[PDB]
Amino acid sequence: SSRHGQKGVCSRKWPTIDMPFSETGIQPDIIINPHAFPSRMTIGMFVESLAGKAGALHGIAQDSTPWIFNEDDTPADYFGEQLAKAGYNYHGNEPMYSGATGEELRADIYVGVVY
Amino acid sequence: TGQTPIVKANLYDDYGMDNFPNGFNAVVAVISYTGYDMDDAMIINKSADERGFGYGT
Amino acid sequence: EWNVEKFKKDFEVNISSLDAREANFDLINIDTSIANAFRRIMISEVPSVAAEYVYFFNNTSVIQDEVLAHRIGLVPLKVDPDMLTWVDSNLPDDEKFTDENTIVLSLNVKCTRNPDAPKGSTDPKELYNNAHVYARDLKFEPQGRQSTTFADCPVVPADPDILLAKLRPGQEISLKAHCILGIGGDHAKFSPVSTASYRLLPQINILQPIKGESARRFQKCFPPGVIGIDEGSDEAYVKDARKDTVSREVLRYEEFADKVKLGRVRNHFIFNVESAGAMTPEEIFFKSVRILKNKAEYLKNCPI
Amino acid sequence: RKDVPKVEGLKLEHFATGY
Amino acid sequence: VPIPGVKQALEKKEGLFRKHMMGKRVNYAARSVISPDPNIETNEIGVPPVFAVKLTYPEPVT
Amino acid sequence: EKIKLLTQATSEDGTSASFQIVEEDHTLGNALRYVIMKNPDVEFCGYSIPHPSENLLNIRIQTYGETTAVDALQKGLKDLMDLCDVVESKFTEKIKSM
Amino acid sequence: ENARAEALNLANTDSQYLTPTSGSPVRGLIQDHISAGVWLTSKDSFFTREQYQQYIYGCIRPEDGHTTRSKIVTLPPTIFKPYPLWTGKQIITTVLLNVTPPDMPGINLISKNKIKNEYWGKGSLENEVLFKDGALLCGILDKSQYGASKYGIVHSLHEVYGPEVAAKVLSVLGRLFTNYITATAFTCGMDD
Amino acid sequence: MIVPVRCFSCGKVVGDKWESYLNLLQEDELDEGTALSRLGLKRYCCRRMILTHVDLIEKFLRYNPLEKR
Amino acid sequence: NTLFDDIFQVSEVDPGRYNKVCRIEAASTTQDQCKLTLDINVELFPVAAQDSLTVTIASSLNSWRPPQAGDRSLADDYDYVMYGTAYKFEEVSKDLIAVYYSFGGLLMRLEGNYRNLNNLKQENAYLLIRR
RNA sequence: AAUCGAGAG
Ligand SMILES: [Zn+2]
Repeated sequence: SSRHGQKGVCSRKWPTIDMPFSETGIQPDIIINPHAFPSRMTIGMFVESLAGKAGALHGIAQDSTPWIFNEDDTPADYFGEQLAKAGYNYHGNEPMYSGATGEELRADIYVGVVY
Repeated sequence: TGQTPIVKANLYDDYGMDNFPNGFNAVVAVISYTGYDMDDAMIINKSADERGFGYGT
Repeated sequence: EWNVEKFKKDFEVNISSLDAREANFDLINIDTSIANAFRRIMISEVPSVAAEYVYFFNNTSVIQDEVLAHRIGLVPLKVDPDMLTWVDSNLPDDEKFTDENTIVLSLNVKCTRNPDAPKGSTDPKELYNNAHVYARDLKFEPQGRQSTTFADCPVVPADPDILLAKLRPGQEISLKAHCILGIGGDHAKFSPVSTASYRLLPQINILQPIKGESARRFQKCFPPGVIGIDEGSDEAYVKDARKDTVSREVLRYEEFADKVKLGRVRNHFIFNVESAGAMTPEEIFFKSVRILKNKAEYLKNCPI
Repeated sequence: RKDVPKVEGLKLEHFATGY
Repeated sequence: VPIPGVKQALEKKEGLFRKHMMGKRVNYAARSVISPDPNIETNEIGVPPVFAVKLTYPEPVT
Repeated sequence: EKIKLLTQATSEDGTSASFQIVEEDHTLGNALRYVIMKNPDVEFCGYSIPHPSENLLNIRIQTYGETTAVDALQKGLKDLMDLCDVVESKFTEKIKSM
Repeated sequence: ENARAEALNLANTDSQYLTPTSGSPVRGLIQDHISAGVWLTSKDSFFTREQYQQYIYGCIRPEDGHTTRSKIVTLPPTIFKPYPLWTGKQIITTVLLNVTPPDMPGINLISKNKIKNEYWGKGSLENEVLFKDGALLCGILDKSQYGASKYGIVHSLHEVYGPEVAAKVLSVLGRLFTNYITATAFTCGMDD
Repeated sequence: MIVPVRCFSCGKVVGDKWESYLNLLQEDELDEGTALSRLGLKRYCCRRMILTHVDLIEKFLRYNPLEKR
Repeated sequence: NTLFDDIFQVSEVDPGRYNKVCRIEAASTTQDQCKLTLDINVELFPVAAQDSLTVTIASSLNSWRPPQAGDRSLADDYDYVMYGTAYKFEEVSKDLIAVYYSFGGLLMRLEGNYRNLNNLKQENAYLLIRR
């Protein structure tokens, strides 16, 4: 589980060659379906992936204590600026390639680091 | 082998939770790719598993 | 029509760099079906040597035996994989290991307190003797013909500074580890690459001229050596695509929303290979090519 | 309210493989 | 505290009818967590090898 | 034992067969399928893995005629071998050049 | 053997396609397969000969009894020039053609789906699913078609071909949209 | 507890860099990003392995059943 | 053999949330009442507004197999040939008719006088376009 | 065997 109540059982140990890989070369160690979010509405997990990627890139730790951001200073903007100033994109997407066919996937893939 | 969170509250240090690690920072792809994680399942990399990811006794 | 000759006319390789650990190169006019085959073979099928069977004789340390054996299995070994054969699993445990397929490593280390340590010393290396166990402490114990065949090149870890364990006085570790040939599709410890992958060569199609100050900001939306301002006319042009990390920061401005299209060259793969330490990256790639060819030949010669 | 403190000294960390 | 009588032995849900006639513990059954599998037929079940060696079927030899 | 012809799917004239290969995955399957789809005589070609947890690969080859699925498979395998040979030779040439 | 025959014929899962509560279907693909079908059956989906044949074989695999012809039958491409390009709706059509028994016509279903025409732009008619002789000619397959929905394609196949063929169609569609989802992944993020 | 031998994601050997990371943090007045870069950790998957290690082995080692306290 | 032929002046092209296909509103230059709507992938046959296209519907080109050396067909005289089937007819009014074609999901609606559209029947037909 | 407490769906 994440720290946002996204519990789930491990369904398969996916071999690393069959895992999708990014333009950076890294292959995620956890895959979570995008359909876990629309009904659960855990946007904290999205912003935590964003902030974790930015922190692991800049070698910093970001605080996540509630009510430090607001609707004029959005964490999306904050961590996106931090990601853009490091060579990755604003929205945390990464160009990934299918590990079974080797083709680039249809769209950029949302990746990051979460606890 | 636990790790400290990259994203943590300011009170994580105030209660000294680093003395008691609870998890690990993981590279998580929000992707519908495998077919083996739809309802609530999740997929763990086999190689990461063999490198001691999430091991315990 | 497609033919091997028509592929041989157009395929080409551009080695961008090559070290003893990392090799960066290009494969042009090839299909993802073959580039991905090479990448998958590099990660999973190319053999290497790692610790498999650990025979503990004493472990009074804080790290438990299974964890210590796992760590000893993870440390990469500078062994040429051709120098040893493959273990026949069906054979009994007595005759399974021999001098031509098994490499014996030992680790005997006792911690005793240092009686000369200064008062107020907080450094474990000054307070205790052998308070740290490193991969370099894994001695190599040759047996049989390998006492002569390995005399040219003794077996040492590729990273002798790997901190295997820590000790305190009275505590000790005494173990033997058997190292054999294995492939990374079985266990990730046998994988001979830190990471081998590729990426398509990015394309930056400029559609309309970006003359003026817009060139300064358009060039500002890419890695530093990707867009340049032409000396003659104040125009932006693509200098180097390989320098671009595809981040689509240009798309985030509606100024350039209809001035540039970002795509890829679907046949121009930039292979980046890093070696764990046992083999050079160029030899890793060569072995993967040979593995694909040999497996195809085995299928060809197999009766149906 | 003071906005969240913008971290300073932010440089490029991501470069294309081989460079 | 009081020692149950015969009527108390059958009266309720925890009695004898509802716990040993209407429902029963059974042989040749198994229980485990479920995980998804899209490569299994929609009319099938994915049986672990640990169950497949403990569950048997009487087969008259012909 | 390595390569097996699935008789329940083969054609009587041999122009449409189906092959089961053990200990193989996308790595060989995709390469072989791409190379076989270069034969101008093959009508249908694809690969499928019945179950990911099993190391079994299935290859289907249907030809227009004048050959067989076995012959198309042999041609694709040989073409794959030659493709690997040319890649190896060109890589070595560029290594020596440097 | 009596309990075997009861479980195979009376309590088997392919007999429970419709629940008796209201006669509505209770089986069908759920989330990733639905979101994959929306992508695969839009007009913007074109597939070369290699991609088309790979998808069809991957979802069919005739050696496991999935075909009714012992040899995969394909369709001519939608676009002949400049180069041969098929469509995802053609993928659906040939999937049906290979699972649906021969010497029997194809389904003629007129229905809808959940996505209004206004979401695809002016003049679109993709809200109106249409089958004719078993060829998907308009609209996108959705949750309304395969899923717990009445009068969709899987329900109509159930009605016209028995429950076994609808079970085969569910399995084949699940395999199709799974192999498609690894080739062209699906994701969500902050940009959405 | 003790530093992992390899990075979980890619597999790069990062077990020989924890002591160097501490040295570069203490002796040199380097920030964490600079120290990680100067160790050769470019991918954030490798950076996190050292940036977030806790090193509980030191606290475990103070409870020694084999030496008088 | 051919069943229809005309020259159409493309009026509007709208992508509509598609990155590959576009909807074309093309009105004929000869017949004042014959108009056309068609979906084609404009990454293979790009079309702009105010363009002239020679649209031909043919019953054949004189099963399928990728082209080989020495093969001739009606497609060689056109730039963009689609295959499909007719599914719907409609009496728009007196002296008017519309035929609905589906090319694997790409929709064409050809409305014209039934005198010149009488050759079109509910069968598989090839659409051929030229600039 | 009960009773109490902790859990899972
Ligand atoms: Zn890493």
